[PDB]
Amino acid sequence: QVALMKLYKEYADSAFNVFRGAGVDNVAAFIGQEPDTIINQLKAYLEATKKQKAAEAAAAAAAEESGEEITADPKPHVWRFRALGLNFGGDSLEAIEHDLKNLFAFDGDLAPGAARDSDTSRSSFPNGDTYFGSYADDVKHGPGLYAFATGAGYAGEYAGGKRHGRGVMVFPDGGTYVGEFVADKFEGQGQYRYPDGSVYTGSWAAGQKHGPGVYWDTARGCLRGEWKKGLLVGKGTYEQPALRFEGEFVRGMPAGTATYTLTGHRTLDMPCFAAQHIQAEEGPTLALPCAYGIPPGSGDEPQDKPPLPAHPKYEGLTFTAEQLPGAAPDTVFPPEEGKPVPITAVPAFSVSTGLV
Amino acid sequence: FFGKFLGLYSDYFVFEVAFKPGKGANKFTYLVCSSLGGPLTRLPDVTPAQVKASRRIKKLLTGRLTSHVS
Amino acid sequence: VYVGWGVKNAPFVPLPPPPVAQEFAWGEVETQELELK
Repeated sequence: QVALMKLYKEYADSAFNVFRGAGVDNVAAFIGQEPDTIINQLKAYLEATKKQKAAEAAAAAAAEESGEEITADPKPHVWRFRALGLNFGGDSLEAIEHDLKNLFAFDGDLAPGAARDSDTSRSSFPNGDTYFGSYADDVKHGPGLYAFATGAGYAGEYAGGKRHGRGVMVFPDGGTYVGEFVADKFEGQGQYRYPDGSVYTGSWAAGQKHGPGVYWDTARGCLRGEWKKGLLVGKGTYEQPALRFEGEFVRGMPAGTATYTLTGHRTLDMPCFAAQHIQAEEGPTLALPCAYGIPPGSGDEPQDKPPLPAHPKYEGLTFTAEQLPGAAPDTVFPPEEGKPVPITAVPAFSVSTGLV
Repeated sequence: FFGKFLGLYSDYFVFEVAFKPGKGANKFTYLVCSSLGGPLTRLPDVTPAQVKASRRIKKLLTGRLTSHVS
Repeated sequence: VYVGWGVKNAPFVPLPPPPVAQEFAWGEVETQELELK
């Protein structure tokens, strides 16, 4: 005792339209193309979302300044008809309250039974997000594509209704991720590119850095180590052309024993003071044991006490060195533990070449 | 006469002149020489960026002006 | 007058490695879903 015929709007800013912008066959070829291409497409989507938001705000303000209204849909769209005929044993509309919603929302291969399943389907949500991809057993599964209302996007694999497996993601701040997901968060190998230009290539767990990774920062220096719950903890090395710092880290802050290895680059071409150094096959590198220090109460793990040393001032951070330095093997930059370099404008340092 | 700065390969005698951008900390101009009576060299004007950036390091001068710093 | 090396007389703390950037908040980027049977 039911019938079926449906008409709807399909806005130009939705996952399906983002898909059609690519000259590929299916979703399995969309998420299969080069990652940087997917990044470009999702960034284009983000820019489109921002432009639409700005235009809507401006038009609303302008129409309100005259004291007048709009009473129209401010978003570009197209109308469509869905050729669907379904029968529902439920007598009143409320008895089909579930399946009705699917009709209003799912827009894929439906059925009077449960377990929405389709190799290609385009669903929409009450917040404005839109999904285009494969379904399996009432939830998202397989290759998919997601467009958030805020302009964030995702083109990877799904499982259990959440991101799972290989994936590429772009966030509204401009930060991107290419790697592996587990249950809607980062997990395993992943490369994240931050809005500042710093790249973290490493291991994640529960959506934060965890395990060994390499972090190239805006200052063009690579920080290695082993993060744990987001913060670099334990033995960590930091590198710059003629510098290397190997030391303990407590909640990302250095604290404890360390070793500074520095080369004298300023005077590599000025004449030497001793004729022993002129022909010696060892460079002018030093090495100093040292230690950093943190207020006592801090350094614990939250669940008063003095605060940690913040970035600009590092108030409370102390440094003690009271031994002599000693000779050391010459350093090179960048360290091969960091290649391939994921940013640009990184110099190259040695002793037979100096700074380049 | 401002003073003398000791370097590794040479030194800096520093004179502060007034010349008959031009205020704040650039009111004066500074000429340096390696030896008294040698050819002088005018130092550039100071910018708050490089003041703030030198306030974070601690270096010995090399006595050569066209040398890197950090 | 000033005669010297140019070095200040203060406790010197070398600059730590610069901060690491955080990521976007997950509470505002999360997959939605339709109702279950």
